[PDB]
Amino acid sequence: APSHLWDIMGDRQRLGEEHPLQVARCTKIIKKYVINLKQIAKFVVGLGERVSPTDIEEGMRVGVDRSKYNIELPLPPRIDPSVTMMTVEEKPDVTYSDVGGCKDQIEKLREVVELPLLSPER
Amino acid sequence: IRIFRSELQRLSHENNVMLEKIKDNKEKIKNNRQLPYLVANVVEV
Repeated sequence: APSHLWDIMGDRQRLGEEHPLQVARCTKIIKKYVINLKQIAKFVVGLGERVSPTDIEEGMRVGVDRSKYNIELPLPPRIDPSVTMMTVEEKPDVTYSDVGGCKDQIEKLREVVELPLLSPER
Repeated sequence: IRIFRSELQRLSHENNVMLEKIKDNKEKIKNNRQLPYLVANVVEV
């Protein structure tokens, strides 16, 4: 059912010659951008159509077109590691009141961690 | 006397006519230059 609504855009978001982009990283910036590919190949191009001159930064992954290389959209850096994506947890089951006792070792951790996050102006 | 001074004035006029042809050739060079240069390592001169 949800696939039928996305097939209408299939005449644009699919058959277009833009989307087949080659991802790479710009090694050198001259304000001419030296960009190194994943195949151990480099080239030099300029800005794109919607590309802003201040968006491209030194040492950032920048996707380019597959046929005629041109900067199209920037991408966040450090795309290689897949390991740290699973290190972030969500909603731990242990709550704040699960630690037994009134011991002051609890008060020391909340003031050095929870306090500056909740009340940074204190 | 007038012959020596006439050849020097017409010399700059002939260079100005050829100057427009060189400027047209420079535009052809700029047109022949495309953004990707790739990269090549020069191992010998």
